[PDB]
Amino acid sequence: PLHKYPVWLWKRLQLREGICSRLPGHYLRSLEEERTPTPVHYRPHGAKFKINPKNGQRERVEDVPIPIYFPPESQRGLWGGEGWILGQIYANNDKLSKRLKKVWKPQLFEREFYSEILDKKFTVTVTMRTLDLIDEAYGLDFYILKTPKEDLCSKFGMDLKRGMLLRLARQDPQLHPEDPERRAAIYDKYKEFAIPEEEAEWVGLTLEEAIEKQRLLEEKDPVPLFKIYVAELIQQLQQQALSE
Amino acid sequence: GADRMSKWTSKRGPRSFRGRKGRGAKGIGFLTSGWRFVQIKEMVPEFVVPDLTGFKLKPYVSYLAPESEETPLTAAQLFSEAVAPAIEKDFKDGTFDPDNLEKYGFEPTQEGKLFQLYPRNFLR
Amino acid sequence: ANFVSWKSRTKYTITPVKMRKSGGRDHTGRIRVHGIGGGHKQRYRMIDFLRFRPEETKSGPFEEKVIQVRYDPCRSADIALVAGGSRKRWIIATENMQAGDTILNSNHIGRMAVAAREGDAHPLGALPVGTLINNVESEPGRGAQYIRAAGTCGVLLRKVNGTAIIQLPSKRQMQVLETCVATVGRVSNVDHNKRVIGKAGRNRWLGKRPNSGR
Amino acid sequence: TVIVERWWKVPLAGEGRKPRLHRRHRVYKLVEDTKHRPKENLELILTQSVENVGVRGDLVSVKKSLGRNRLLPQGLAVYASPENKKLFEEEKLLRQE
Amino acid sequence: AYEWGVRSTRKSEPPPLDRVYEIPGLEPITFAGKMHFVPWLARPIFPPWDRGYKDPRFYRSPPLHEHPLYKDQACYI
RNA sequence: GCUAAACCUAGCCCCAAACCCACUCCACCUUACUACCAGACAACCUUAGCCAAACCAUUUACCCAAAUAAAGUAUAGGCGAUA
RNA sequence: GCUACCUAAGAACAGCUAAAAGAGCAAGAUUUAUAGGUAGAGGCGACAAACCUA
RNA sequence: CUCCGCAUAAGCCUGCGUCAGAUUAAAAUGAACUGACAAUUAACAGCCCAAUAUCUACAAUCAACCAACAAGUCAUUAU
RNA sequence: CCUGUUUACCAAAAACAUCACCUCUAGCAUCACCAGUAUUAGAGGCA
RNA sequence: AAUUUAUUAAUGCAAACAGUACCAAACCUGCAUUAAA
RNA sequence: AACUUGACCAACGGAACAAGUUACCCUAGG
Ligand SMILES: [K+]
Ligand SMILES: [Mg+2]
Repeated sequence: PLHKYPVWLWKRLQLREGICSRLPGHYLRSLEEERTPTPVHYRPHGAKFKINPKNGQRERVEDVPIPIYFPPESQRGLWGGEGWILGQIYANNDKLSKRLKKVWKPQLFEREFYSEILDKKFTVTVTMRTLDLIDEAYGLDFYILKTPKEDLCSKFGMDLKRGMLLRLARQDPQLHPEDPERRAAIYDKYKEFAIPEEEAEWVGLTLEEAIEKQRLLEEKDPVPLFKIYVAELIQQLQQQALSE
Repeated sequence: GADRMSKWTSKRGPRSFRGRKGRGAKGIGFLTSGWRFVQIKEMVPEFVVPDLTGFKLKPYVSYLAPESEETPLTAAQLFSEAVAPAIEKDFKDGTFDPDNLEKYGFEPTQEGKLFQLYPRNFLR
Repeated sequence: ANFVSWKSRTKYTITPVKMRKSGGRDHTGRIRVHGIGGGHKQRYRMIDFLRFRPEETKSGPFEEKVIQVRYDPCRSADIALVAGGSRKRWIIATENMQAGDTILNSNHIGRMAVAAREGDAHPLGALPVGTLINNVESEPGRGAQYIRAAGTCGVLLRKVNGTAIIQLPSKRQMQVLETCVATVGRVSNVDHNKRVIGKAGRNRWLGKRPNSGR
Repeated sequence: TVIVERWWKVPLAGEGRKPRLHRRHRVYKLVEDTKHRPKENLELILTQSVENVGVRGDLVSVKKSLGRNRLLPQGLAVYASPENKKLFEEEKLLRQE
Repeated sequence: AYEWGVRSTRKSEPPPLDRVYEIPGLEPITFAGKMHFVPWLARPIFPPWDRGYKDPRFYRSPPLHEHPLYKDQACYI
């Protein structure tokens, strides 16, 4: 027999049932979105169309991203979108030559980064691309806030975004407790990224983390039926007294 | 060659296996040094048997009995028969107030009770 | 059950410690070194190689008395039970170490070369130039790792600018700081090499099984 | 950053569709490695006297390694942001005034 | 000085804590609510547990110095 | 004359349509189906070879969202097979 | 759970020459029970290129 | 006739006890097959132990004498 | 050039192992070698 | 035997890194070069 | 650039490019 829905749609159907459906609409959208990450390991085509040299005809051209493998270690650090490239190469760049397995790994470094919003120093593993990206963003706090989830490619980076975003949303006085004037200055510089605290809480959470967070919120002790029946009897008595 | 299908029991296996596995009897104590067994009186179930002298109910019921409709008890029915009368009287007298639910037998928590309904801590 | 090293004791003691043979296998259970297997059961005696180790409260040079010198199954050299203060420990025995002898362990470098006494432990810098030494350490306080086998002895060729040059039993120069303690004299069992195994069976007693390359 | 390209062409997938990639489409050739490129200077606005450019508020093109390791963490310099440029510009104007 | 007790036999060092703990103002979502371990949630930090009563068969004695009869001067018995 | 022979149901197949499952009590990750003691092990990483080339050495297939048509066309390819 | 090797902790071995203990006739490079380890691009092998439940 | 036997361990799991049978062994009493009924009772054995520190150089061999080498199954105290 | 396993067995033979012998590599510790340190350890040959 | 060096070690270059004119730690990643299996 | 040129591809209708050995042998039919 056949299934009612294609097997590839079963995942989306899960989000329409049970605890996943009750998750915030804004959070669910983040999961549904499939934005294309910035090209890192390949050179994108400049235009939609190109002139074929062999036959001199205008033909459509499409950008096909290279599959990038992200090891678990990368999630702790910030690799700026870089990852392992698992593919194959031709020996001596000759098609006739044997096909050889090849892996291209990035160059990782240990660096210290200071977050103005979080007022903390972090030791994280980064590539040269991450350092360049931070420079173009004029600071870590800008790089973390500006970069989308698909570009960051880091669980730690998305965790930092929730940290920074929540402080901006909550207007936390914990930042620079002794200097309120300094605290206001930092908050003013990042006012653009400030989003409501409600939405900021679900930023960067995984589906498992979101489900657990929603389970705790929903989790409540059952109400004794003694309290429920008492409210009903009292209401019935009051209405009976009113009619009398 | 070993029999997979048969039920695994303490009769099977070597001396170590046969000693460790039991037949489902509940433990009534612990083992001390020298494999001495200490029996805890409280762990031993105490049978609470009533006095049946002068008791009119017998194992069977006479066939000359009016058949009645089956009405399983519910939480609402118990409330209407055990808790509603007291609240109804107090409401007319105005003494009733929500803060005093315990007066009618409400238990805010089960902690500190000998027989706790949830989690059940007493045997049938 | 997977391989667990027997070398788990954390507190020093002179009581022989039960050992577990490896059979030439590493933690993976696969043979790494061939020809190792079986043999007589052996107990390990924790040998103290930091000769100059004063007691917890006490400090500075101290003396020890050689209670006993006995055979050791875990090494070619003989060992000596030495008692100083309220502490006993196992050390490597010199060629002429004997029961009842008193030995000195000092970490003081004299203005000149102190008289060389067999079984004593002074800093290399203090030891006279051209003296047979054993149980030498590469770094101050590291503990003796060299010239520990039976009958082996290195010579202190020269002391230059706070360092000492010693000849290892393989006739190779070694340079260490002058504050590195060492033991004067040859190691015990100088006649170890002379002994003939004689019988193939004896090799099995020593825990060495047949090893066929091809 | 290693940049690669495919040996074999990938047929067009069409609008709103993703290419079907066969085993041959995993073969790559190394187009370029970003590390093997002449380094570029990092533009910074100094906030303190430095042996090279004591002049506070002066745009400098220091080496990326030097600026990242020392000037930026220690607070000697700040990024040449459009906002930062305006702030220091006023001081250069006010000082003349 | 040779130390006794090889590393392989010593208790394995604690795993590296989740980085969400480093971030100020963030509460790491852990599996403590589930009452069991899951690999996709952060490990909870549990407060030291005390039985709260006396159980002879599971008794733990206080630190040696806290003992009432502890003395600074040693006695040789 | 024996041995036997004979039977028509049990169900099953292919579609269509609809997105399925499961807490009496008790037991069950330890030697599963074992009432009752200080845990800590934690998951993520190109499918491969090969149908064929009458050998084999690059080379062919198994998924990504509309039947049909454009079209076995453009195009790729020891420019061979084939795709 | 066969077999090869190994680990842990066990067990067995009459008499006869009998110094020497040794497959001498009839206590060892012996035999053996239990549990564990090494796995096929491998393991193990006093190496037959053998054995690793045909 | 004895080649064993009895017991324990391991393994096995009701597999020659009673009753009945039209089933079964060469054998229409036997029965190890079928149906029903019964049975092996703990003292043997298994199943053990509060914490922290600390203690544990001297083989076994009738263990004494004479000996060795392959260097050895056997132990605490304090609170 | 000692004895030990192996197919065979009265067995012989060869093979392998191995005492001795020989060359080869290695100056060191917290999972094998080894809780060892060149009189050591490993890898070979040995008529 | 041709094919290959993906693999492992070795070296070089670049990469990363610092200091008093001129030079610097191995690891790590990328690209070469002989070897090994 | 073009016009053109080039393999003793001699196993010469030419695979772009590859040897020994198996008396331990494995598979195939005759
Ligand atoms: K049985
Ligand atoms: Mg008993």
